Amino acid sequence: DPPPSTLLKDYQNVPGIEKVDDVVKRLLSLEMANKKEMLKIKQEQFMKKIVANPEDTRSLEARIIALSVKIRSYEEHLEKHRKDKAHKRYLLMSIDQRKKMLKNLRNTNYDVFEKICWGLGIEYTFPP
Amino acid sequence: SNEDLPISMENPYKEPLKKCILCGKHVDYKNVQLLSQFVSPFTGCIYGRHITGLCGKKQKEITKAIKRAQIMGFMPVTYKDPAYLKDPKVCNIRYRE
Amino acid sequence: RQFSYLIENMARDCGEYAHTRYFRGGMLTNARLLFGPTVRLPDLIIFLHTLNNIFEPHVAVRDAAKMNIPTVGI
Amino acid sequence: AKHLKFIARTVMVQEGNVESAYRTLNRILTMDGLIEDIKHRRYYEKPCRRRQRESYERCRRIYNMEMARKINFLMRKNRADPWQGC
Amino acid sequence: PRYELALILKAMQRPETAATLKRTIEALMDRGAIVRDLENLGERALPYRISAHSQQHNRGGYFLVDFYAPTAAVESMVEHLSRDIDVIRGNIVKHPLTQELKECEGIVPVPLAEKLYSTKKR
Amino acid sequence: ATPSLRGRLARFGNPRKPVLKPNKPLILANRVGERRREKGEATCITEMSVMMACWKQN
Amino acid sequence: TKFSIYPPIPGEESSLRWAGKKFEEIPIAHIKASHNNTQIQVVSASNEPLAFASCGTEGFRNAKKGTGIAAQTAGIAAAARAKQKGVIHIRVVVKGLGPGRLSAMHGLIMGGLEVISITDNTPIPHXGCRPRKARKL
Amino acid sequence: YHEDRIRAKFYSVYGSGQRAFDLFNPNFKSTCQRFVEKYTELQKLGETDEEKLFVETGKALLAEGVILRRVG
Amino acid sequence: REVLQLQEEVKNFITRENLEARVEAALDSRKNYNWAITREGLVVRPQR
RNA sequence: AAACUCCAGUUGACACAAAAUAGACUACGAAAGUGGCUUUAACAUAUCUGAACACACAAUAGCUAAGACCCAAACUGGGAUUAGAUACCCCACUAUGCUUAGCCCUAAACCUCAACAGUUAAAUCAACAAAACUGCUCGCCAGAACACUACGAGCCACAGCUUAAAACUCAAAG
Ligand SMILES: NC(=O)c1ccc[n+]([C@@H]2O[C@H](COP(=O)([O-])OP(=O)(O)OC[C@H]3O[C@@H](n4cnc5c(N)ncnc54)[C@H](O)[C@@H]3O)[C@@H](O)[C@H]2O)c1
Ligand code: FES
Ligand SMILES: [K+]
Ligand SMILES: [K+]
Ligand SMILES: [Mg+2]
Ligand SMILES: [Mg+2]
Ligand SMILES: [Mg+2]
Ligand SMILES: [Mg+2]
Ligand SMILES: [Mg+2]
Ligand SMILES: [Mg+2]
Ligand SMILES: [Mg+2]
Ligand SMILES: [Mg+2]
Ligand SMILES: [Mg+2]
Ligand SMILES: [Mg+2]
Ligand SMILES: [Mg+2]
Ligand SMILES: [Mg+2]
Ligand SMILES: [Mg+2]
Ligand SMILES: [Mg+2]
Ligand SMILES: [Mg+2]
Ligand SMILES: [Mg+2]
Ligand SMILES: [Mg+2]
Repeated sequence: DPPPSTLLKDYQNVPGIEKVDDVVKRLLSLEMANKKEMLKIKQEQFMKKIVANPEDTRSLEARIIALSVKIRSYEEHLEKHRKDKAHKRYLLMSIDQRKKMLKNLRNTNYDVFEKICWGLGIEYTFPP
Repeated sequence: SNEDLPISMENPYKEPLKKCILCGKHVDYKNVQLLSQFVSPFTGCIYGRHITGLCGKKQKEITKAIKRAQIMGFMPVTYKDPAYLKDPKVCNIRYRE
Repeated sequence: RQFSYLIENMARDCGEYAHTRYFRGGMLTNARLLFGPTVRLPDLIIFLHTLNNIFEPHVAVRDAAKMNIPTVGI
Repeated sequence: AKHLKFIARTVMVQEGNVESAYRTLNRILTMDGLIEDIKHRRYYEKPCRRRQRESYERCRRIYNMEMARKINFLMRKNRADPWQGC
Repeated sequence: PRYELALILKAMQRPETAATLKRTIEALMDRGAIVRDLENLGERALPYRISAHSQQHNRGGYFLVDFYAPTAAVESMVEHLSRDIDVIRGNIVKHPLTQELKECEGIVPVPLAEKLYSTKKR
Repeated sequence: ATPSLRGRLARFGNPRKPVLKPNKPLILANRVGERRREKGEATCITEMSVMMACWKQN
Repeated sequence: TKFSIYPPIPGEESSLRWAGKKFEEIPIAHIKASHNNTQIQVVSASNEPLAFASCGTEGFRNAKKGTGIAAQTAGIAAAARAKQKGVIHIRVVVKGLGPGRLSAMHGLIMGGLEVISITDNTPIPHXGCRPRKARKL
Repeated sequence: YHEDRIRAKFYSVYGSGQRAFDLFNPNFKSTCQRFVEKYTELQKLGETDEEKLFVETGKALLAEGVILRRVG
Repeated sequence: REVLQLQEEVKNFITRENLEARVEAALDSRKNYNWAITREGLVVRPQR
């Protein structure tokens, strides 16, 4: 997880925010924010680390990253709420969709596919 | 050709869409005076939208604010506050006739 | 029922016939059984109001079409 | 129980006209729907029956309002026959 | 995020109310909250009788506390308010000003439903 | 104002469940219901009770 | 001025006085019109019982107990006892939609008690206990 | 038509004219129509601003003596 | 612009140094959120 | 009639049950379902289709262990009715409806109307119902009854669930 003092993605590039009061810094940080802001930062870090051209969002390489962040969030939610059948279905479908995207990416590049797999830690397993 | 043929235009005589009395104004659960205007003075029941005259969105906001105010101790439940009985009447309902 | 008097007067002046009252069933498709075996059907029917009093098409136009009587209708 | 007394569903009698006061209170309860609610709460109505009753009442309300609107629309044509004899 | 606390304090004297308000705000600060402002709605009779902490309350003092707190401190503050014996009622809600008001153009008319039944003559 | 009817019944284009399930078609008829007689009840019970009360006392 | 159907709330400084007594000082007449009985009890403003009457106490039994004539007879008896103890004006609180809901008030008026207000206190659960099952009659 | 904008504007501001419409006369000219004609004539002259065009049309009617009673 | 606006509002926040002053100021002052609406759609403030 | 009479009425204190009005709203969810208040987490997929058996769910009812008592209530007992009344009516009280941990995997689970994209053209069109069709794909169906059956097989289910026939009979069934 990113450090709690990390600023939000919306305010990470505004000029003059690097020199403000400590109250302002913690108001605009991840500490006083919901879990969605942390997921957006995690998605941004994965986009910078793994793939090039972060502007593109319809690319098959960015859809996998976005779905992987959602998969991790669902797993964290299910870690506490083990009786949430609806989210359990959402997690399973997200896994199936990610595997489908991996299959297409493997048949399309097999080079950025390896880049995605090692960057996110995902392993492509052939179904029985 | 001829310049007297009708042209393609949007209706210029069209009147602006009607707006509810609460349109554009914030509804707050702490505004007990405003919330009391949409309840029955004798039973405290929330009036329907056909009586209040509000839109769908404002009727929902009024209902949520009333329920929140009643459960948090800002508004009576079984009757309307007597202090607000002299407020302007904005509901289309008549009990005595 | 607003121009029945006017239309009947027009028929009198021009020498032709008019029917501005209730149209009994069989005045055209069964005219021989009512007027007589040797009755002569009209050669032309002019409708000034093709709709009856219930805002529906008159039955005379359908009967005229059945009997092959040309119709001039407003 | 925890609310103030004699503020809810209370109607004052004017000039000893108890009949008018009772009718006014009964009309207030009927308009607010309390009278019908109490009558239906004597026995427990199963949710399937409650949904069917609500659907029937909503359909009846729509038909009655539409019929009433047409009657008010056509009531203008209740005048005497203008073209008598035609 | 930004939360607002609606507090109903017991009808005490000024020094007791000030001490209770100071204790409540300090508890919020100890839970990592930045108290934006403190408001005084005033003292009024409760709409209904409230029995809390073995006390029957008919009049109370309504107060508002606006603050920014992390999502993991609201539950702790609620527990603290419950244990406090000078609080008749206390509720923490998302601040109304956080949610913006979407523009409304007007009450669009609803066209009457048509073609619900076939046009065959019954 | 007449309650809305769009998106209420079950048709071939309605995705949602039918809000209303009418047992008869929602079409205005060419008639109205006949007037209902009033179910009369007892009358002058108060006067009868007063007379019987005085009979008991006398 | 205009007659106020709204009750004279004790917070309000109403000038309406009945025989030198304010609205909050007028004794209350609690009427419980059940589906088979009508119980009437007159109590002072300080919750002190003064009179009590019902169809069973007046002699009506079984189905006869729980009619309009039985309800007004109980009202007359309750009013008579109340007037003996010094009751003139009454605030009527009715609890129930059973028979004799209005006949009980009529009996009180015939007894000699003047009604100044009518209040309905019928218990209406807001989503409460589950009533008994429906009857297959 | 193009003049429908002018008619709608004159029916909103300055309201309906005092003169009652005489639809029997084929050559009837109402106050609103006269305002439209003057607005069209000034448009033919070539004024750019629509607001100034509307004001000038009102000025012309005032000079001609046409009564202009605004609803507001 | 939001950051700049928030910068000024921090100066008015309640800290552990002015907490007593803010409490006393709150106890002296009053706040009213009540206002009624009319059929015309006008806000009627409670002039008291 | 039986029952209560440790009863009944006002007032005060007073839930581990259920959420009047809003609701004349038609929203959310894949479905089952979801309508008292607050907070947190959260509502899959940049073409579509694609599994009764793979996986994850699935009203009510039912089972195994630990808890709660307001009310309702299978079974049971009493009272009444009846030729009989093991029912309909009245009273009382259990399992059960609640919570926690596991199970069973059923419904007239139906809006009996598949998913995706598109149309209003003439023969639109057996009848009724909620008008008639086009392109593509999956599932299913083909006389009644035997039969939500026998056997086999699988299942935490052991009076069960899923799949599911045959012999005999009829000229009907719908
Ligand atoms: N059963 C397999 O291993 C398998 C392999 C390839 C394709 N399929 C596809 O499965 C469908 C069903 O085939 P069928 O009619 O022979 O089976 P079926 O419906 O008779 O089922 C019998 C067996 O097939 C399995 N099965 C059923 N549907 C399946 C599916 N969609 N995917 C995988 N397994 C399935 C069942 O679990 C069972 O083991 C077809 O569309 C077929 O192309 C199945
Ligand atoms: S019309 Fe604007 S909120 Fe109702
Ligand atoms: K409720
Ligand atoms: K169905
Ligand atoms: Mg039917
Ligand atoms: Mg007995
Ligand atoms: Mg409701
Ligand atoms: Mg698929
Ligand atoms: Mg198959
Ligand atoms: Mg189940
Ligand atoms: Mg169970
Ligand atoms: Mg019980
Ligand atoms: Mg039990
Ligand atoms: Mg749980
Ligand atoms: Mg269902
Ligand atoms: Mg089916
Ligand atoms: Mg399908
Ligand atoms: Mg079965
Ligand atoms: Mg079987
Ligand atoms: Mg076999
Ligand atoms: Mg077997």
